[PDB]
Amino acid sequence: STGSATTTPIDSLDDAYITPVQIGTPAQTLNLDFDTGSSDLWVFSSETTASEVDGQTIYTPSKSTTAKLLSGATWSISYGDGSSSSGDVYTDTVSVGGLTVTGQAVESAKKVSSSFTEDSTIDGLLGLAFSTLNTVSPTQQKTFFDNAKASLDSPVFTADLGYHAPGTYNFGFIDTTAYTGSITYTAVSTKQGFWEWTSTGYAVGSGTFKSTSIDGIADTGTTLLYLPATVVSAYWAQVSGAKSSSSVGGYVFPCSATLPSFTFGVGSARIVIPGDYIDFGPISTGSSSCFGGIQSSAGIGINIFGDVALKAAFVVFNGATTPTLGFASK
Ligand SMILES: Cc1cc(C)c(/C=N/NC(=O)[C@@H](N)Cc2c[nH]c3ccccc23)c(C)c1
Repeated sequence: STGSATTTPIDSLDDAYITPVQIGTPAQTLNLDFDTGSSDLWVFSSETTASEVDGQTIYTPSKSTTAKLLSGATWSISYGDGSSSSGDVYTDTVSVGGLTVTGQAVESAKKVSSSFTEDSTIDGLLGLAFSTLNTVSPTQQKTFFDNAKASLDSPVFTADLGYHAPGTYNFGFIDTTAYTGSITYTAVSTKQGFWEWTSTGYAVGSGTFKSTSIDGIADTGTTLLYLPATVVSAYWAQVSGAKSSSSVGGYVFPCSATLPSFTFGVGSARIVIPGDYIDFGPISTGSSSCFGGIQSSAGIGINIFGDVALKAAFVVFNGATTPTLGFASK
């Protein structure tokens, strides 16, 4: 089997991408944020604290003839940004782009943090990291991909995120028309439950490439590119007037700037992020200070190749017995 679904930016800055997912019978379509940095499929629901719902579409398990309470199961997730959500668990039929999993754990939110409440366009998250991170207790549950994997034509999914445009998540096949040149594959460590890999270095604009190992995670659920402070300082030093602002919470730059590109290494290959991808616009409405799309990972504890990096590539998440990651230009 295979599945193919379009993923759409939630706003004009590509702050996140949402993908329609069918849950239950008859189908209830919710727009979920596919998150390769976590392993829970959780949704706004008829159980979510009313004051914490602000415009989201909700899953109502009582209206689904295939929903079953997973008795005694609860879940609770704390994301590294400080966001959180928790609740109880149903199993139900879940389909993405024509690919159907029966008996998928659907984690129904009773509580969500304010960040989720404020994101009216995000109806929940669909985790695509390794199932070892799933938070369901006392019986850990499998991700949608892990449940689908044996049935898929090939045990893979791909992320093809657009810059200021829709893109595609495919399951079970590699669309050879979706990228240019060849796909370069690189090793993955699953020791922390993430799609963790090591970039071979970086360049800023037309500058020379610096060969240096940068360990980090491929995370479709994170907006920006978070890298070591040394690398990030080298990037912003090429933008007149750029500075790190503790009051704003990262690097800002004059909105009048033309940003340089940023290149990252994948083995001997190179992925170029155009300068425009690194512009996140005014820090507040009408400001001439703009927020940067490359930020320091210092204090996060891990480097994060978020959407700013991933949207510059066609990315293969290879879930074979020994997982690997592939990157191609597009
Ligand atoms: C200090 C710091 C700052 C950020 C932005 C992150 C990213 N975290 N990103 C994630 O955890 C995502 N994989 C999922 C996620 C967290 N909060 C969200 C809000 C909306 C949509 C997705 C997420 C971290 C780990 C630490």
